[PDB]
Amino acid sequence: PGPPGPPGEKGSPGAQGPPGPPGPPG
Amino acid sequence: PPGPPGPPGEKGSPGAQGPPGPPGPPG
Amino acid sequence: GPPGPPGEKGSPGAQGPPGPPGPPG
Repeated sequence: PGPPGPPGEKGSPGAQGPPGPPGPPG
Repeated sequence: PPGPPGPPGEKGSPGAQGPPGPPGPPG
Repeated sequence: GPPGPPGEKGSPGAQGPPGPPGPPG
């Protein structure tokens, strides 16, 4: 047969995680 | 002879979402 | 000949970065 095709593109980068919780009272 | 090269591979899976950020500072 | 088979699946994307710090308390 023909040779295999080229490797696929790298996946999309993941989104940044959510903001952290509000800090404690001071 | 051999045929032409195959089609491109599938795009990779998306990366995971990052973790939650740190707790904020004290008031 | 038959055309070649598809290429291998791409690598996964990188995990996203950690989130921003939360607001002050």
